[PDB]
This record gives sequence, C-alpha cells and structure tokens, in this order.
Amino acid sequence: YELTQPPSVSVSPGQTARITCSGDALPKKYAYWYQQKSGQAPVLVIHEDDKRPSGIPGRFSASSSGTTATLTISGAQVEDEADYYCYSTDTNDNHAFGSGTKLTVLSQPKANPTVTLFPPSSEELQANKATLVCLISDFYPGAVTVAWKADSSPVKAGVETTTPSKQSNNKYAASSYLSLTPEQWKSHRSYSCQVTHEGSTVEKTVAPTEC
Amino acid sequence: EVQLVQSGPEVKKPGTSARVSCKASGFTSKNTALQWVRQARGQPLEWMGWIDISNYITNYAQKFRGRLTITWDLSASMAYMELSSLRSEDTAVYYCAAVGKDDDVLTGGNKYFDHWGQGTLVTVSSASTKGPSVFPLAPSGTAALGCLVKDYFPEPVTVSWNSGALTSGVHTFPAVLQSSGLYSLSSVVTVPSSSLGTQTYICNVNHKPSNTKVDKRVEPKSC
Amino acid sequence: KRSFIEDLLFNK
Repeated sequence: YELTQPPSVSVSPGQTARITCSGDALPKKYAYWYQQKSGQAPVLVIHEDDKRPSGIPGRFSASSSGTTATLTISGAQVEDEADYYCYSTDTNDNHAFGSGTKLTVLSQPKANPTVTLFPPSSEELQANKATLVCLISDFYPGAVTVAWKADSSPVKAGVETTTPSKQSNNKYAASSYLSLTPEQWKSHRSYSCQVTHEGSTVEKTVAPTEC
Repeated sequence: EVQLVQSGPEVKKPGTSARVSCKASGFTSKNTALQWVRQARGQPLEWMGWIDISNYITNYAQKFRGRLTITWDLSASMAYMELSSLRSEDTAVYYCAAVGKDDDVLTGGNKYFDHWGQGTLVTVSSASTKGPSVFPLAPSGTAALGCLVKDYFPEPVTVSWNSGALTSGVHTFPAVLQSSGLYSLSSVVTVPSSSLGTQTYICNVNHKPSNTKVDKRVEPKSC
Repeated sequence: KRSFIEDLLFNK
C-alpha cells in the first residue's frame, strides 16, 4: 500500500501550510499524521482523520476527502519545521506510512546552490580507487535532488548522498559521491553531477583528460 | 506512567539475525498493539508489523514476511522483533511504538494513545575496525577545498583544519555507510583564492577506534 | 487471524 506526499513544502511564518496524502483506501480507512524532527522519534499530531491530540496546538488541523488526506497548519511557526508523515491502511490490512514531506518554515530568501565537483585525486587512484565528490553548498531551503551522469547516461550504481546539513551561515550543504574503479574513471569521456533545487537544475562536469 | 525502552545499538554481520527488545511498562488496556517501524538514513518511516498484546495476533508487512517475527512476553513486559537474513539495506533505526485506545473513565469516552521508543540503530556490516584513508580534494573570488575521509569502521571520525586554527567556512559532512560496509565522509572549507599556494591548509583526521591520526596537506592544482 | 485493533483504529 502506497501513500503519496509532496517531497517538500515551504510556508512563510504566520501563513497556512497544507500537506496532502493520496491513498486509494482513504475513503474507508482513517489517516494519521506524524511530525518528526531531526534525531527524534515521530510524534502524533492528528489521529483518525481530524482529531487533535491533547498536547498539539490548535493551529494543527486535518481532514480527509476522497483519496486525499490534508494536514493543515494555520499560522505556521518556526517550531513547526519538520518532516511530516501520513499513516493509514488498505482494505487488506496493509499498513503504510506516506512518502513524507519536509516542511520548511521560510527563514530567509531562496538561495541557489553552489556546486563543486572534485575528480578522483591522484592519491586515491594510486590506492586503486576513484571517488568523484560533488559538493553542494549555500542553498535554501534545504531540499535538493542529486543525479549523476557518465557520458550522458544516468548512473545509479555507486552513488551515495548525504541529507542536507545546516551550515554555520544558516544555509544548507550536501555532499554526493560516485565511487568507481580507476579503469571505469578513465574509460568514460565525462561525468556530471546534476543538482536540482526549487525547480532549477545546476550541473558540473569533469573529464579524466582535463587533469 | 507508560514507558517504552529499547535495547542499545548493535552491529550485525550480513546473513545473521537481529533481535531488538522493547520494554513496554504500564499498558493495561485490552486494545493495545505494539508495532515496529524502521527508518534508514534520510528515508521515510517504514511500518514493519505489529502484535496485539492481548491475544498475540500479529500482522507483518508483505515486504518482511518470512524474515520478521514480533513477539510479546507478558511475564517480562517485553516486546521483541527478530529480523533474519540481514542485508546491507536493513541498516536503519528500528522503533517500537504502542498504539490503541483507552477507556477514559474521566470523560466517559475513549482516548487514542500513541507512544514511541527511543529507537535502536541496527548496523549491518561485515567490516572489522578499520582506519580511514584521507585523500585531498584540491582546488584549482573564493575556492573550495577539502579532504575525503574514506572507508573506515566504525563511527565516528573527527576533523579539524590547521589544528583548529581554521574554523570559518568549514563544513564537515555526516558520514554515509557504503555498500562495502564502510563509512566515508568529507570535510570542506571555503577560502579566499588569493590565499591558495601561500596559506597552508591541513585537515586533521582522528579515528579513535583504530587509533588513527592523519594530517593531510591539501595543495592547489595548477591544471 | 485478524485483530480487532485493525478495525478499531482505521475503520471509518
């Protein structure tokens, strides 16, 4: 059973945030909503479609209509910044959490990411290894998608990416690695790291013949 | 008051079975279920299964059937999950949670309740203790440079720059666990381009579990 | 084979 949520939602302080959750069984099965902050267990914020737990502020509300459950946070506050998950089941008792939504309560203007792509160092090549390092920095909000290409071909194998971490300047940074063998590195014309942030894609490319 | 206390973190080799305990105190309502939910780094919550602790009826998610057992030991007030044939992708934080409804004698109605354990990190890796390799990330307004801290186990590693004298513009990333079962991280610093080649930049890497200390000088490239 | 809690928590 699959429950679909938008990956990220932005809301100005004091404005209303809406987070949707799409599931085929919601007309028959209750939706629950959970809030999760970094390093903490999730916390219930809505149970049984629209019921507010005793300790949850009155600005939290929710509803369910058709195949869509909606969590509404009126007058959003900085403390409401978190990941939000819906939760329900289907008519065959398959429980599921939704794909999750990162709610950013905007604290500054949008900042476009700066992308730096490092080729494998000669030291690592000497150790019979090769790692491309894609550094992504100074972006806000802290939601990005990273894709790797070799010779204009999408590369899924050997990729690891960190979740955006807050910089000291209050923007976000992230890192992505493409791990290859020295033979793989030399046997392709180019490699690209593609960073998408707020609907705009930034790309950096390196070539083994360059250095 | 009710309490949920999980067992501590554990490293498990691939192919073995992980057992996680959850002491559930104070749950006397007949309609109480103890569920298990896992979450890999940066990934969504994943419902694994639950047990009705009044009649021991279990419900396992389809993806875990044949590998997962959830048990309730009434005499010890202990819930367990056992996940067998562990793979690298099973590395995650595993949560227990108590859900259900109470007969609220105060108001005369019912109250849904929802409580969570602190979580248990299960790390699936065949690796032994291994110090990292430190490789320079050389630069060619401002310039970014750093050090790649590759293939170590277990966590953590600390990184400083120029023995702590350089702090501005520094960012050390969280580690990633690779398919090899080893961790890797990076630390970067943004510096003025005019300083490259004159100011020396050295990253100081400490991995206590392997008693490893590495100072790596990061030099600019001419190419 | 099926717990009542399934209906108690989800049946609308």
